[PDB]
Amino acid sequence: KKRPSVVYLHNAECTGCSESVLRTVDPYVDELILDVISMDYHETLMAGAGHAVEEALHEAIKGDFVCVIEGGIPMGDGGYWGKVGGRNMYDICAEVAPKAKAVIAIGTCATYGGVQAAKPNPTGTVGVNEALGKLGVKAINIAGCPPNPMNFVGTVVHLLTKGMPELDKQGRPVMFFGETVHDNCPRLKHFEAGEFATSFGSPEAKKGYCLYELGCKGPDTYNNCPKQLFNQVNWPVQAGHPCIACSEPNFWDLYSPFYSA
Amino acid sequence: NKIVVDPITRIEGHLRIEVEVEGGKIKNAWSMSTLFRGLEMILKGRDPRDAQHFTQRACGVCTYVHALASVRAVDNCVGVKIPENATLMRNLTMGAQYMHDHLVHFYHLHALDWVNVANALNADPAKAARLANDLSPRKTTTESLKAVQAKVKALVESGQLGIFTNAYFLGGHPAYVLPAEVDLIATAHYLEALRVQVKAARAMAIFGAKNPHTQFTVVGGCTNYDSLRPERIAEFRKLYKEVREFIEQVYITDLLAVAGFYKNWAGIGKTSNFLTCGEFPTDEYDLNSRYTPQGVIWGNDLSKVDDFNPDLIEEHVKYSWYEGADAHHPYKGVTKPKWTEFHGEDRYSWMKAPRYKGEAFEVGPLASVLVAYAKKHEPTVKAVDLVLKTLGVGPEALFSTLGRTAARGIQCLTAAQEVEVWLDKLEANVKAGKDDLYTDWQYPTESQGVGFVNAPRGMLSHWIVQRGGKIENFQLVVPSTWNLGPRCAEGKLSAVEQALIGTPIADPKRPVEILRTVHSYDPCIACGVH
Ligand code: SF4
Ligand code: SF4
Ligand code: FCO
Ligand code: F3S
Ligand SMILES: [O-][O-]
Ligand SMILES: [Mg+2]
Ligand code: NI
Ligand SMILES: [S]
Ligand SMILES: [S]
Repeated sequence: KKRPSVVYLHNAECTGCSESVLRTVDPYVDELILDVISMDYHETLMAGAGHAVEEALHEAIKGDFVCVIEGGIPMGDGGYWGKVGGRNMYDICAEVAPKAKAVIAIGTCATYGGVQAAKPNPTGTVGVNEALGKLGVKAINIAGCPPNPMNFVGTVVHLLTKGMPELDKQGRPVMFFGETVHDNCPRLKHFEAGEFATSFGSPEAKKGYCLYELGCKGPDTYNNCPKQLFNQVNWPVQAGHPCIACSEPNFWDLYSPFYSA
Repeated sequence: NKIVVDPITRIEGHLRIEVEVEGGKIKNAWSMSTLFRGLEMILKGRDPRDAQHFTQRACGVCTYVHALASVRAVDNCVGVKIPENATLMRNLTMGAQYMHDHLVHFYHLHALDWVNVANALNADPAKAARLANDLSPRKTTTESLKAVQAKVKALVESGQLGIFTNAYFLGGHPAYVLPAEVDLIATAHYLEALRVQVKAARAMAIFGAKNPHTQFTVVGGCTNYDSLRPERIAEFRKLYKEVREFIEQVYITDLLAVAGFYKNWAGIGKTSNFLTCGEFPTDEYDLNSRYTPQGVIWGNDLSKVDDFNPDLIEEHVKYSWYEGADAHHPYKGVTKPKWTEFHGEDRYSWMKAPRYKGEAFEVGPLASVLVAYAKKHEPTVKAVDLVLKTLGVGPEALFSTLGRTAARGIQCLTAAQEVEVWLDKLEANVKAGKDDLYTDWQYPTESQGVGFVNAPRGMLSHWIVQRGGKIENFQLVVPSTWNLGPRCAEGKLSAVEQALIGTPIADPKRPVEILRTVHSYDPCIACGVH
């Protein structure tokens, strides 16, 4: 019973956040769950099903554990829009989250509400701190759609060894979310010089000019994409596409249309 | 006698299975999807160019595929012809997705229905290694299998089983019949595949910007000029070869090995109608230009393949949580949610019920492999013949849960084999100074368009109606909607509901037989409902 216990809940989500975790390197996911933590509940991966895993969750939340929540929590009209084993997702989270030693909201859905919370939000979905704040829950927000695997795993490690990290106003760990994408973008020199691509097929785009005039929201977006990269190889702007602000609260409505400034 | 499995694990999303049992076999079934998000409602009135970004978030497991379907639908309603390099790049990215998706499904989502990890501790490792060496061309040592055994041991002795907690196979289970040596090999490969999948997703990100959730497509083509550098192309190539070798040498051989011990599953989970739109086109306006072909098979009959006709699609809601009971072709799709509780008014799911000419169909790898086999697609013919000769069965064995599982492996293989072709073409184009990725386009005053994608789970289609550069209607009909949706207004069971009838249940408290059939469809509930 040596490794720290982690309980991982899936709510209103696309599971892209769970997948991003599988992309972790140093440690790799096998090292993470065999040597670093004990993954005591995770629906995507577990061998048993039905009643057997619900019993596992019941036992696990009696101990000292960290709670990880993926996806938004539907609260519209009583919250029946999302159910697991007959239970509304709100009730599951309300039971589990307040018991944890610490809670992590992974992905923009869990932090701020995400894609389903975009207008007109038919399920009345909200984020973790908005749903469970009255119960005393104060979650660390790992934002992104999905976040960089290093921002999640780095945060778990930090929690295990150093404690609660310092957060910004939106609950994001300052050690990862302290600067905008734009501050660290290799195309910053073009932006300041006024060197923009005006269409995706122009010589300027082929030359790698700044994408600001094609919609890029880097200047308003807090994340570490340019320096960290994804999958150790790439990131949106390097691949010629504007940033769509995926780590910002309400980005779906506040930063679209995506292809205009 | 009622059995309920909720939650179904090792899938994407929120599924509940209810079954009726009599004499130890399933006599009726209900496929119940229990999360609704409403992406179609959110899309209404928005900019068509935003669509691919919202719809990609339909699902993060089959990432990319909804963005593809959306730019294909908007490309289509606008009449643009994207350049050859965009077509090549998009096909390459889809190939990498097939490679990544099917690997993770077999080992990490499906295998635990067949493999008793705990029994791996009873394996003689030297004997397991020798068996490993008979199964595949790469060399395995006794020592590496001992290490794996040691890792499983630390886990069990720690008392923290983690994801193995309360497994159906703990304390023995009459339906798990693998010899300990095979359980050990499968477990070792399960762990190895966790590292291999990381390489498949990296390959994808070289063109796709990132995984999960790519960011390189636009209406009119692609944006990723950076990936056109010899260096980037060479880096894709090297990762692509490693993942391909693992698929060829470990995945496929593991699949046949395990299947061999479950030959009886060739008589379980039979279904009848199959369809696919095909994938990997040379001509974005002609399904018959596709590397894997479009086609429709009626009632298990492989001698006659009809042409896919998208005019024949209608989605039903009589048994789902939506208003009323009318069915609509997707250009006139309606999304009006209305909850009534489990079985209230007999309604039991947030999925609509897609029907083709009024009939229920199965889509996905088996369906895709059957059509290509019927049409004499040579790569598929060779792969199928190998499975069949290896298992000692005729083609009739394919119409089953065992066949559905084998077909996923074949689909993975035929895609991986072709990827090198598209890559060489892209490279040759670039070397010759042809580096176009984008074509300019303009909105018609008013138009409609449709994008067809054969995703790893099957036939995907996005349907747009736009006026003045604004979305008037945008509907998704997705492979798991077909496979796992509920009954239609005619009361016809869906592929998965029908596949479950007849299923034998050894232990009602641990009904692994239900998981085996459900997992063979590779369910995705966020996809199915959106
Ligand atoms: S934050 Fe994005 S990737 Fe994560 S669950 Fe939500 S939609 Fe999916
Ligand atoms: S491409 Fe985007 S993030 Fe980079 S400099 Fe331009 S506006 Fe800033
Ligand atoms: N593959 C996949 Fe996802 C489903 N079902 C889609 O489209
Ligand atoms: S879209 Fe998201 S992944 Fe980074 S580049 Fe922008 S924050
Ligand atoms: O996963 O679709
Ligand atoms: Mg739909
Ligand atoms: Ni999916
Ligand atoms: S959000
Ligand atoms: S676009």
